[PDB]
This record gives sequence, structure tokens and C-alpha cells, in this order.
Amino acid sequence: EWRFPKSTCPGRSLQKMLQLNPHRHATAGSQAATIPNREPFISCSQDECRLFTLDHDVSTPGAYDGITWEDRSKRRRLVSFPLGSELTLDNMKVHLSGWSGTACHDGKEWTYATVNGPDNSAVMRLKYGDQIRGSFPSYANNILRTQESECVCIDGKCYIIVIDGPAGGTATPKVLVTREGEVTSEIIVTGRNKMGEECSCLATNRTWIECLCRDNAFSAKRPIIRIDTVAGTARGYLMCSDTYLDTPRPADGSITGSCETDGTSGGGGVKGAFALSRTTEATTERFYVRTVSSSARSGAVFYKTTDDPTESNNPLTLIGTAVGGAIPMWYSFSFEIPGKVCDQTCIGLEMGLTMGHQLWTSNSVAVYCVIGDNLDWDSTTDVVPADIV
Amino acid sequence: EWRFPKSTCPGRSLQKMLQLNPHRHATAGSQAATIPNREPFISCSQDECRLFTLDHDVSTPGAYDGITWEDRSKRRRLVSFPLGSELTLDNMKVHLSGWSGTACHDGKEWTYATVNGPDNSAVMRLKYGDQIRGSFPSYANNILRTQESECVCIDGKCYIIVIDGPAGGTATPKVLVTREGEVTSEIIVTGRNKMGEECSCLATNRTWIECLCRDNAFSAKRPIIRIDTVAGTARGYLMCSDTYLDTPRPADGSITGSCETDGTSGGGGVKGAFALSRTTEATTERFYVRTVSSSARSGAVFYKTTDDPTESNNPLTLIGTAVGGAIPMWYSFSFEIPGKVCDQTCIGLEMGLTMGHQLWTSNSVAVYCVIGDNLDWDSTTDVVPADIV
Amino acid sequence: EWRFPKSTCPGRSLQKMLQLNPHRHATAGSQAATIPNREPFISCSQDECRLFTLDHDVSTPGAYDGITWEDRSKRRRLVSFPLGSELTLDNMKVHLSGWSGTACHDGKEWTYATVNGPDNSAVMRLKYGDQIRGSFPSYANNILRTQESECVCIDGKCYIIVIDGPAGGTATPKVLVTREGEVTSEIIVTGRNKMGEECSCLATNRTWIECLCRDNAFSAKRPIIRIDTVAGTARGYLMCSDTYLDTPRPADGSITGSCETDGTSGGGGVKGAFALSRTTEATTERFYVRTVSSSARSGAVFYKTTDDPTESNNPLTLIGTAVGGAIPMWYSFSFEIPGKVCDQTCIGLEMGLTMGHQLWTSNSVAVYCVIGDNLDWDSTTDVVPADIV
Amino acid sequence: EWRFPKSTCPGRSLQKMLQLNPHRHATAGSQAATIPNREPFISCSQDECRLFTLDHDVSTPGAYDGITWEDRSKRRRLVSFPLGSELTLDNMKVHLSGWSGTACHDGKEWTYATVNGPDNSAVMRLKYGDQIRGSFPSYANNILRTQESECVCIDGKCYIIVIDGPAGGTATPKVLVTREGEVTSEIIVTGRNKMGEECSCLATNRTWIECLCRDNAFSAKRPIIRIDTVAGTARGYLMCSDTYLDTPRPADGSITGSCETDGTSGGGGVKGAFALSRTTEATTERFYVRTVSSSARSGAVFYKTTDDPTESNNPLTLIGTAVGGAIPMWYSFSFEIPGKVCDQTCIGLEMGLTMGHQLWTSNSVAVYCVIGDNLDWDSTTDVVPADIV
Ligand SMILES: CC(=O)N[C@H]1[C@H]([C@H](O)[C@H](O)CO)OC(C(=O)O)=C[C@@H]1NC(=N)N
Ligand SMILES: CC(=O)N[C@H]1[C@H]([C@H](O)[C@H](O)CO)OC(C(=O)O)=C[C@@H]1NC(=N)N
Ligand SMILES: CC(=O)N[C@H]1[C@H]([C@H](O)[C@H](O)CO)OC(C(=O)O)=C[C@@H]1NC(=N)N
Ligand SMILES: CC(=O)N[C@H]1[C@H]([C@H](O)[C@H](O)CO)OC(C(=O)O)=C[C@@H]1NC(=N)N
Ligand SMILES: *[C@@H]1O[C@H](CO)[C@@H](O)[C@H](O)[C@H]1NC(C)=O
Ligand SMILES: *[C@@H]1O[C@H](CO)[C@@H](O)[C@H](O)[C@H]1NC(C)=O
Ligand SMILES: *[C@@H]1O[C@H](CO)[C@@H](O)[C@H](O)[C@H]1NC(C)=O
Ligand SMILES: *[C@@H]1O[C@H](CO)[C@@H](O)[C@H](O)[C@H]1NC(C)=O
Ligand SMILES: [Ca+2]
Ligand SMILES: [Ca+2]
Ligand SMILES: [Ca+2]
Ligand SMILES: [Ca+2]
Repeated sequence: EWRFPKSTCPGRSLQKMLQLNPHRHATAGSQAATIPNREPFISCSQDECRLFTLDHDVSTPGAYDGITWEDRSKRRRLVSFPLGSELTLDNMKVHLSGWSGTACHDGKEWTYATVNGPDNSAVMRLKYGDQIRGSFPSYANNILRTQESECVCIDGKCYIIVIDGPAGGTATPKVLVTREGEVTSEIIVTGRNKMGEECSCLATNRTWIECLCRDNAFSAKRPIIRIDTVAGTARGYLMCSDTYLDTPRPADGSITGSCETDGTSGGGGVKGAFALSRTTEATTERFYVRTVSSSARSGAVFYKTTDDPTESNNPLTLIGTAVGGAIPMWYSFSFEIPGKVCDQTCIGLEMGLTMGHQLWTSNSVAVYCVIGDNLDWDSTTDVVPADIV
Repeated sequence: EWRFPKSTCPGRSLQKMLQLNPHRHATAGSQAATIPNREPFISCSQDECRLFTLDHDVSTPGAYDGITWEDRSKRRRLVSFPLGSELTLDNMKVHLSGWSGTACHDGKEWTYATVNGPDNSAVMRLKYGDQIRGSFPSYANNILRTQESECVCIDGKCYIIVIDGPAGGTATPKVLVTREGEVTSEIIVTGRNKMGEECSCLATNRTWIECLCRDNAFSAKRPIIRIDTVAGTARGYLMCSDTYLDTPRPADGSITGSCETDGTSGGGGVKGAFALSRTTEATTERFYVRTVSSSARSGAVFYKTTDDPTESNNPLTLIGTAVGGAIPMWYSFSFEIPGKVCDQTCIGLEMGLTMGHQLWTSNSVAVYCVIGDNLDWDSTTDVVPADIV
Repeated sequence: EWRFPKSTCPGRSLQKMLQLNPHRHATAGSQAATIPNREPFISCSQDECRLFTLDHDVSTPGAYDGITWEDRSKRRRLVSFPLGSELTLDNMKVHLSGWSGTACHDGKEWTYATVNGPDNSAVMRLKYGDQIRGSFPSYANNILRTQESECVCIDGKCYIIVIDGPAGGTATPKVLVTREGEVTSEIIVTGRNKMGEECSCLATNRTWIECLCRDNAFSAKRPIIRIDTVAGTARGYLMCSDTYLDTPRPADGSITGSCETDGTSGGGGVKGAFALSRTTEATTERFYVRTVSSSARSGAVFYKTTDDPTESNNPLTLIGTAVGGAIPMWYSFSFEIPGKVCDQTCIGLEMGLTMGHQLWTSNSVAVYCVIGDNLDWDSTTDVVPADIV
Repeated sequence: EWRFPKSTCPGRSLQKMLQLNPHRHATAGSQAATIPNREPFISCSQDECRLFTLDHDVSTPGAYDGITWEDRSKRRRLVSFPLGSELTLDNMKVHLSGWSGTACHDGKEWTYATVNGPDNSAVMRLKYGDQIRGSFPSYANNILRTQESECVCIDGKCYIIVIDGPAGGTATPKVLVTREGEVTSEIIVTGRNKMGEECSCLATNRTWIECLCRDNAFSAKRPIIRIDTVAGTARGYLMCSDTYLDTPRPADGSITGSCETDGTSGGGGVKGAFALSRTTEATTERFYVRTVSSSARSGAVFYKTTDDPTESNNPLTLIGTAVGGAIPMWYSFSFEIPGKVCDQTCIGLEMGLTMGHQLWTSNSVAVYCVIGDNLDWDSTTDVVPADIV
């Protein structure tokens, strides 16, 4: 009936699943209406996985596709594609207008959520199946926004992290608890709770959820939020590892002080992601990604650890380079593929494609999952934005 | 088994669901065969919602798409798209030839209905699943025509409003009662019954239906038709509110006389729409739309009331502007999304796009549903018809 | 379980269902890969109807589409589209290579059949679901060929009419009886059996089938074949009505002699069609089509009769003109839409489109079904082949 | 429940099913995004058959499609199409990145497998439904590679042949045994086991599998591998027939020595295929293909035999020419269509299309299945690569 976390399929590394690269098909002579997009993620039911993303109400090639750099507009929508369908106009399914999104399947129906509206009075609407069942208005009136990756559903309840407030200062996250799309509860995040954008969330055992977030203002360490679904509580932490996962970031281990010390830099950031191995009682291994560059959104390197990331300052263990340092790599996202016997967690990579500042912008999506013993291959796009018609 | 009205999901305002905007993809360089269309509406089964519309047997760009301004021809068909699919040639499904349409799902099968034929001897055909099960010929031999929005099915019977007669004079509506597409009964509309085109209809409780119509000849007040499905009767009224909902219209409250007094103007009009909150016994709130302009089809403003619209001349309560006054806005339509626990009513807006008189004509469709506490955002198209190839 | 004929939904005329017109989308500026085709027909399961046709392994516009006039080649295939999908490359489903075809659903699985091979040694292959279960080689080694419309399945057995032999002389038809695609029996057609191409077949009651065919060599009267599925016998007749249904044809009633007298002309012909009303015991009304012109394939006129067409020379009763005489109209085909409570028979019209002799050739398909009391409207294409890119 | 081999539908020859030819639609004026590809094959579940192939992350026409000659890159993916859908961008479904592939359905879920990674450290990943359940790293670190045709699933276990090692020397094949995508066992191939690439495999009775392979280094005779699924053993043989099936090859019967003697030539080769008739206990007839030319990959000729191909040096019996000798014909592949009453085996032909060395490269796929008594027709492409835009 209801979705719930199982023990994960055994795996000791990350290996490539597939890649979607729609703008390979937007060159001279081509015959495709491709969908430029940003903030992609993947979410799955027991029947099918789907690639979700935020579009701009336009295809490429096309005269209007110059707006695709914008973060927020009346044009953007949360859309999705069956996973493995290329990202073309006829394959696209529109779910909700809005410019920040999340989605997750509870075992019976999809929940889709987007934020729509002006910056100072936006509203999250939650769609359950075909009906808008939930509505959650901005509480700090400064760009209400959510995960840009899948939410987590356990035992008929879904858990969504939202944040509202300045990009350059304190902004308090909230855990929304939904039931058939209705917001039935808000959970206050205690502990280290002054930031936490764009969380990538995965269940760590049968009843707990762990989210890896972005602190855009205070620290190059990523915030971590843990949710106890039985107690209905949430606590924020700062990831303690010397291997800082945000971009931009200082040299590894150079932040002086306790685990929860911000550091002197910390402005700016990017959505990050992780994967894991777990039994029904505990997570036994974690897998992390960060950029190759400590200053630009370029490259992707995988790491792993068997320590608790909220307690240990130990450096992470290098897995290898999944995207070379010369290749733009922007957001990454966590997701889980449910199975009848075991679950599997994965990391998707937003390989960015752009003609430049305030010009055409989109991506290619590469997917790696927890399986095997060594990284198999790195990913490239072989798309030159200059070649896009 | 059979569809029947449930209590609606709680909601105190209208908030945006999604928007379809196919002709964003018909610009120079684009690679899409988009479907120009008019009189769109949405109807849902428990499985899926669908966007229905009347096409012209052509795509845009294309050499033949200059006929898309015509109301009636041998080219038009009732077609549909899964809701959320963009309106392209490969996504389209053709149901019936004809130039006035409606459709509704009874819980087991779709009923589709169109009027086909010459102006003076048209015929409504009703398709149930894959078979044409019903046929209803013109009774006044002057453009038989129907709702251009979904019909209402209760307990295995579907209710369709048709009208026949002059656009500028008395034309008597009829309620057709269908069972598996067969017209089993005609219900005579008593009361105020001299006009009533293009009705948008919703169940007001377990057994009654209310339709909001267009009087093209006599009044800027909209006619309202109520159907008692148990008694098998229908009665027409004139909406009494000072906030007149048709276009063109005089200043609010300036019509002198009783609730049912026409007023001195009243020629012309446009299809209108409403939404509601209801329990199984009674409607508890109504939501209305009208244009911003009192003379042109431009803009869309939402209103609400807890009064009976056939009894109260009280002004409606402003919700806010859903489409700015500088933006063409033509038809609007009511529809209902059925759910397993509650139903939800919505209003769709036909945001018109045209190069001018007897030139290319189509639209974008924005959808708002009853949910939340304040209007979230207004809608735009950002399509300039001059840019369409 | 198994498909079997029910009493037909009540109806006293033919009225338009829909029309497919893919080459409206093949004009300058258009963005569609349309499928040029000939010999279309429709066949239905209880789930969906499908438009079948014979393609040429090409789309229009395209450099190779000049071969679309050919009757037989290694390029042609039996393909199909969900009924209501427009005839584009991405909507097409390929079933079998070959240049003469038929298909019918027995209640459990589709049977598809085509003839493939050279003129002097062609082979019919029969596909049941996904497997080729049947094979029937040419028996006269002179263009084995079949109905170009749906076969008829009763009680798990399907009935297919095939013919082999000269187009200008005696060619003996055979009734093939199939079970899960395997040819289990050949039925010898007795009586008037020297011709009978391209039969359109419908059940006339619970256990009998009637086929309306084309005599390409001897007569402007159409041959009729009746099959008794219980006895497993078939007998050929000549339609006796003064209203001769083939093209070309002499003036009505001018053939002198008995019902089975050929007449002095009779060379050439075209596939024809009929529809009917029936109970479980007997057919009570028949509906026929023929061209407007007695010499060219142009126009379509509907007729009806309550007489036995193998016994009565009475003229048929005019219903009206479904396609005007200035409009090319080639093949027509019979088909039946099964229902849970009643069945419905229909006639489809191949409205031909061509640039001329040995040039680009395709069609538009208009569908009329037995319902109502008067013909609703005639059909046009509004496609000028000169405009096709 | 689980898939297992049944007796095959009776048939004594090979006859054409269908052909897919997407690049007929890539000519001047055409409107299709076609998918250039190589190493196609077909695999079926009880619900549907699917055409699998290895793409290049590009469509034709398009600026990037010049890489389509490459064997291995970071661009290639195992993709599939419902069998009968033409090979266009919107019809394509991406399963796994990689440049050597196989897939097979066990009765419950699809298993997909590809090899990804650099030549010296590639990794096979196995996807079961939506999850990557298996991982198998290169064991000789010299281009791990697999069948390029469907694997065989019996009683919940699937059997995949892999090889690793030099293309010009000894390379040891391994039989991988999978259960829900997990590699549970490796079976050592005994006997003649120094080569065996690109095996086409079919069950020969209820419990045994026979694979027809390519020896790229030692012999023009094809290796044959038999798997006993009950004992869990595999043994390699050399096909003994004087009618040598590989290309290039010496004159028939001119290899001097025993059945297992290599011969003095033997360098180079091509993937080959066979089909069969079987009961639940034994194979009763085998059908083989080879090229017309003994030196180039051109043409296709069918043969048959009732002898054991590992024991008899008897020449095979000619069936006839399926593709004329002037037409390029590259890989061929075995596959089986499961049925409820009987199974059917088939051979697909990769009819190659290329502009030349290190230029655009793709194919057309023709399918022949075991049915009937004589070959019905040969196949052509009528695609001139010079005409491709
Ligand atoms: C709601 C919103 O606009 N979110 C922004 C996000 C945001 O600016 C930062 O996290 C600071 O708050 O940054 C960026 C980014 O690329 O850094 C993309 C996101 N765009 C979208 N999700 N449409
Ligand atoms: C059957 C028919 O032609 N209905 C007309 C409708 C009609 O003219 C008026 O209501 C007056 O009767 O007006 C208009 C309109 O835009 O005002 C569109 C509709 N077009 C279509 N439904 N095709
Ligand atoms: C097998 C075959 O070629 N059948 C022909 C058919 C035939 O020539 C006549 O009936 C005389 O035998 O005529 C014509 C026609 O338009 O008259 C189309 C059919 N074309 C196809 N079914 N491909
Ligand atoms: C893994 C790999 O590259 N396999 C090659 C294959 C291989 O080179 C030979 O068998 C020698 O080992 O040959 C060829 C070929 O056309 O001969 C295509 C295959 N290409 C692909 N399967 N992508
Ligand atoms: C999951 O982990 C948390 C934190 O360690 C623990 O409190 C909880 O009991 C665990 N749940 C189960 C079902 O073991
Ligand atoms: C619905 O409302 C009508 C009008 O007020 C009323 O007559 C009828 O009884 C109501 N139906 C139910 C089931 O309460
Ligand atoms: C169908 O009609 C035929 C011919 O009139 C007749 O012989 C047969 O009995 C009828 N079948 C049934 C079931 O009535
Ligand atoms: C299948 O054939 C093999 C080899 O001849 C034989 O050993 C085995 O017993 C056969 N299986 C069955 C089920 O007959
Ligand atoms: Ca930061
Ligand atoms: Ca009015
Ligand atoms: Ca004739
Ligand atoms: Ca060799």
C-alpha cells in the first residue's frame, strides 16, 4: 500500500545509469522541439520513474528561448517526462505553474508542489493526483522556495522542506507534512536552523529522513536536517567533514573551530546531493558529490564515508571524478528508486549548458546509482552552446 | 461506479493550477506543429483530466491556418489532449466532427457531443465510448449549439444544455438527459427562459445542477439555469447581483428594476464561468469571473459571494485580477475534478491570440481552482501574434 | 470472452462521426511528418478502434514520396493508428510488410493479415498478437489479394475473403477460416463465384456474414457473398438492385436479364461498402454507398433498402449526397464498432488526393455511422495537392 | 509466472514479418528526427515486443550525427522502441548508457544490460525494471562486451554471454546467470572456448540454450555454445557444416581437418543468427543466415538443416536469398516471440546504410520468422545515403 523505506540493494560505489541530453538535437538541420530547462530532478513510483524539471513555456530552437536564464517568471512550470524519454515538446507533461518545485509518490498518488506568485507574496500549491489539495502561503514574504528535488513519503505522509527569507541572510526552513496533498502539520527545525535551501532528502532507515542542503549565506559546509517521522521533530546540523561540499569553498579543513562553526567566507552556494546504503535500522555508508573547482560550478567528484556526517570532521574518501573539471556542472539531486525487494539511491547531475550571462540556459542530466565497487566512467555532454540554433 | 457529486475540498479563493500555451512554440526557427483552436474546456474522469477544444483541421505554422477565425465549417472537430500535454499535432485526439461541443464522463465511459451540419439543419451527435449512440436534430433550424464546456453526469445520467434560434432574439434552451449517449428525455426550462447560450454547469449538491449562461440579446446579467435531477425539472433565472458578469455591460448596479429586469442594453455577450464550495446538501460559496473591461473581451477579475445569485442584488466581493486589463481574455469555463475523498471546482480562461479580424485566431488556457485564501498570481501569455510564423 | 454479433444500436440513417485529414498539415511552413497512404480501413476491439492503412515507408513532405501511387512494392506495410490520432510518423504502428491487408479482433487478440511477395508467388501471412501464426500461399499465382477492410470474427473464428487470378477475368474467391491466426479451413464459395475482390463484410445476425464485393471484369452489379458460420458454407450472389453500386456503371436499371445477368459492360470497378441494422436473427435495413459519377471515382451518395439485395431488383431509396460530385472519392469500407449493449455499423470513405498519374497519392478518411433519421452534412477535404510540399 | 520455453509454432521456412526503415524519413523536405543506430535487436515480453539498439545521442538530420560510425564512446546508450514504432526521437526510450548491450524479459520484469567505461576497465551494469541491480567488471581489461541480441530467461534466471580480451586473439567467454538483475553465478565455458563474440541465443528445449557466435580471430566456422540450465554448465563447439556462416570465409567445405579445426584463414567476422523449430524435449530443425558475399558484408541467404550442427559436416539446405548481394547487410540477430500456446523464433537483419569510412552510419531492420513452407520475398531499403540531409 503506502510507500516506506526498505533496506537498500547492496552496493559500494556509484556507477552510471543513463544520461539525457536533449539539446544534442537542437543543431542546424535538426527536426526536434527540445525543452530548455533548469533545476531537474527525478522521482519514482513503483510503476515508473519520471524526470521532473522547471521549464520556460518554450522550446529550442525558437524565438522566445532567450528567457531561459531567468529564475522566476510567469512562464515557468513544473513539467515531467517518463524517465528515458528525451526532453521534447511532445513527451512533456505539465503539472503546475511555478518556479520552485518538488514531487514525490506516496504509493498511491503523486504529490506535486510548486511555488507561484510574486517574490513578496508567493504561494506553494500542492497537487495530489489531479486536484490541488494543499496551499501554503509565504511566511517571510521573501521568495518562498523549496527543494528542487523529490520529497520523501513514508506511511502515507510526505515531507517537504521549504524556506523563506533573504538569500544573503538568515532564512528559517520548515518541514511541511502532507497527507493527500493537504498540509497537515508544520515541523519546526531546531538546532542549527538559520539556513538550508534546496535540500536533497533521503530516508536513512525505516522512520528517519536526512536532508543535505545549501547555506547560501554563512558557510561552505552544507547544512544537514534530520527528521524523525515518529516523533514528528526535525533538527538542523552543519556537516562537519573537512571535505566541504559547497561551491564556492575554502581549502579543505581550513575552517577553524567546532563542527558547527560557519567559517569566515560562506557566501553563495549550489544545490548538492548524496546517496547512501541503509538497512531498516541505520545508514551504513554515505556517498557525496561536490564540484572539482572550489570557486566555480565545474566538474563533479564523488566521495564516500561510513562516519556520521554531523559528528566527524574526518575527510571523506575519494571515489573519483564523475565529470571533468573543464565541464560545467551545476545542481545535483538525490533520489530513490523503490523496488519490491530492495530500494536504491542515486545522484543526478545537472550538466549546465549556456551561451552566457542572461542568454540561453539549459542542461544535460547524468545519473549515477549506488552499485558495484568502482566508478565506471565519467560523463560529458559534447554539446557546444554556440551550435544551438 | 457511477459518478456523483461529493462535498468539495475546502478552499476560500482561486489559485493558479497550470497554463497551456502551445503557440509559444510557433515562432521562427521552432520545430512544432501546434494546434490553433477556440472554445477550449476541460473535463475529467477519475483517471485523467483532458483538455477539449474545437480545432480547424490544421496546424500552425501552416498554409491553411488562416481559416482559424471561423465559427462554423466542415473542417472543425471536437478534439482533446491529456491535461498537461501541450497542444501539438501528435498529442491530439479527434472525437467528432462539428463546431459546437461538450463532453463529460459518467464514471464508466466518456460522452462526447458536437453539433455538425449547415446552420439551418444541424444535428447533435452523441458518442459514448467509441459508438455514436445519440442523435438530436435542430428544433428551431437556426444554429443548434451547446455549452462549449463539460456537461454534468449524476448517477448514470448526463445533462447537456442546448439552444437553437436567433443570436439576436429569443432562443429557447433545452436540457437533454442522456444515458450511455442516448437522449432519453428533454427537460423544458421554465421561468426566465428566452435565452441562455454556452452554459457553464456545476452540481450544487448531491442532486441539483446550476448553469451560468450567456444572454446574447437581452441583458448584461447572466441567465442561471437550475436542474433538479430527482424531479427532472429545470428553471431559468437571471443573476441579480449588481456586479454584472457579461461583456459588454453597463456600470454596476445601473440596471433599474427587479432582479429579472433585462435592462436597456444587453446585446452581445461572451461565455462566462463560475466555481463553488458545496457540501452534499448545499452550495456554501460561489466564485465568479468577468472581464476587466466593460466593453471589450479583455482582462479577468475574480469575485465571490455567499448569497444566492438568483435572489440577491448585493455586489459581489472582489478577489482580484487574474488577467490584466491589457490582455485579451475571451471565453471562460467551469469544470470539476473528481476525487476519491472530495471534489474540486475550477475556472479555465481562454486567453485569446489573434492577428485581427478574419485572420489567424487561437488561445492560451490558464486554469484556476478553488483552494487557499488569496489569489496567488495573475496570468500572461507573452505571445505576440505578429511573431507566429 | 469471444466477440460475437449483437443487435445493432437503433438508427435509420447515416450521420458523420469524424474525419482524418493528415495532409492538411503538409503545406509550406508546416512542421509535420504526415503518412501518405491508400486502402485505409477501420477495425475495433472492445477497448479501442484503430485506423489501418497501407503505407509506402515514407512521409510527406519528403524526397521519396513520389512512389505513393504504386499498388505493390517491397516498401508497403500494413500500419495502424489509434482512431482519432492524426496520421503522422510518430503515431504510426507497423504490423506487417505487404501490399494487401485486413485485420480484425476476436475478443482476445488482433489478427493482422497481409499479402507479401512477387505478383506470381505472393504469400498471405497472418499475425495473431505478436506472432506470425498463419501462412497461406498464392493458389492461382496471379496477385493473391484480400479485402482492404476488416475481417469478421465470430466465436473465436475469423473469416477472411481472399482472391487470386486475373484482374480482367475469372478469379475465384475463397473464405479462409482462422483460429488464433492459423488457417484452419478454406470454405469454397459456391453459386455466382467468378469474381469478388475487396469485400466489405458485416455480420447479418448471430451466425451469418454478408460481404459486398467488386467484380472487376464482368459486371457493374456488385457481387455479394454470404457465409453461414454454423454450417461452414459460403455462396456468391449478384446484387440485383437497379441501383448499380460499382463505378464505372451503365444507367440504373438498364442491364437486361435476370438478377444474375452480368450486363454487356462491367470492366473495371472500385471497392464498395455498406452498413446495416440487425437483430440477433435478421438484418432489417441496409445502407449503401456509390459514387456520384457513373464513370469516374468522384462523389459519394448514400442509399438504403429493407429488401433482400440478392432477390429484389427494386431501386434503392436515396438518403443523400455525402461527398459532392466534384470531389474525388475512391474506396469505401464497412466496419463495426462493438459495444457492451449494442453494436454499430459504419461506412468510411477514402477521399482521394493526388497530383496525377504516377505522382503523389494519398487520401482523407471520412466516417459515417448508422444513427439518427437524416443525413447531417456532406464532407470535403479542402486540400489542394498542388499545395503539398 | 516465470518465462520458460514452449514448443514452437509449426513452420518449415522463413517468411517476412515487417521492416523498420527510419531514414526513409531523413531526406530533403522531411520533418522527422530519425535515430541513427547500430547493433539493433528485438526482445519480447508476453505483452509487447521491443526493438532495442545502441544510439549515439543524436538524431538525423543534425549537425552532430557524423559520429555514428564509432563503436564506443560516452555518447552511446541502449535505447528501445515498441516494435512497429518507427525509430524517431519521440518514440525512443533510453535504458542505460553504454556501447554493448543485451536485454530480456523473465516473465515479470525487463533485464537490461550494457557495458560502459573505457576500453581497459569497462563495467557491465544490469538494470532490473527501474533499478541497477547488477554490476560485473571487466575481467581481462580489454573491451568487455556482450551479445548485441537478447539474452535468454528460463524459470526466473537469465543467461547472458560476455567476452573480454583481444579482438585478434584468444578471448574467453563467460555465461553470466542473473536473478532480478543480480549476477548470482558465472558459468565457465568448457570445450572449444577460445573465442565467441556477439552470441545469438535461443532455447533448444525446456532446459537447454544454444548460442551461435562470432570467432573474430581463428575461424570462418561459427562457435556454438550450449548451456544446460539444470546442471549449470556450458560447453563450446565449432559449427561443423561445410556451409561456413561467417564473413569473410573461404569456399564451402575447403577447410581441411576435423569438425573443430580452425582453418588457415579466419580473421575478422560478423555477428550471425539462427532460428529453430523445437518441441519441449528437442530441436527438430535449424534455420541459418549468412551473407551472399564470402568477403564483404553484403546480401543475406537463408539455409536450414535437421542435423546437429556440432556433429555433422553436411552442407546446409538452401532456402533462398532474403537480401540481394548488391545490398549491404551487416549484423543479424536471433529472437523469440513468446505466446500463450506456442513460441516462435525469428531472425532480424541489420541492413546497413553508410556514407563511408568514418562517416554517417545506421541501418534498416528487416524481420523474418519461422512459418510457412517457402521464402516469400527478399528485402530492400531504397535508401541512398547520399540523399540523407
Ligand atoms: C526560487 C529561486 O529563484 N531559486 C534559485 C536559487 C536561489 O536564488 C538561491 O538559492 C538563493 O536563494 O539559485 C539558483 C542558482 O542557480 O544558484 C536557481 C534557483 N532558481 C529556481 N529554483 N527557479
Ligand atoms: C455555434 C457558434 O457559432 N457559436 C459561436 C458563438 C455564437 O455566435 C454566439 O453565442 C451567438 O449565438 O459566438 C462566438 C463568440 O466568440 O462570441 C463563438 C462561438 N463559435 C463556436 N462555438 N464555433
Ligand atoms: C493487390 C492490388 O494491387 N490491389 C489493387 C486493386 C487491383 O488492382 C484491382 O482490384 C484489380 O485486381 O486496384 C486498386 C484500385 O485503386 O483500383 C488498388 C489496389 N491496390 C492495393 N490493394 N495495394
Ligand atoms: C564492443 C565493440 O566495440 N563491439 C564491436 C565489434 C568488435 O569490434 C568486434 O567484435 C571485435 O571484438 O565489431 C563491430 C563490427 O561491426 O564488426 C561492432 C561492434 N560495436 C559495438 N558493439 N558498439
Ligand atoms: C532510525 O534512526 C534513528 C536515529 O538513529 C533512531 O532513533 C530510530 O530508532 C531508527 N528507526 C528504526 C526503525 O530503527
Ligand atoms: C439540493 O438543493 C436543492 C435546492 O436547495 C434541494 O431542493 C435538494 O433537496 C438538495 N439535495 C439534497 C440531496 O440535499
Ligand atoms: C441468420 O440468418 C440466416 C439466413 O437467413 C439463418 O439461416 C440463420 O438461422 C440466422 N441465424 C440465427 C441465429 O437466427
Ligand atoms: C534438452 O536437451 C538436452 C540435450 O539433448 C537434454 O540433455 C535434456 O534432457 C533436454 N531437456 C528436456 C527437458 O528434455
Ligand atoms: Ca555556502
Ligand atoms: Ca448580453
Ligand atoms: Ca465492375
Ligand atoms: Ca571469423
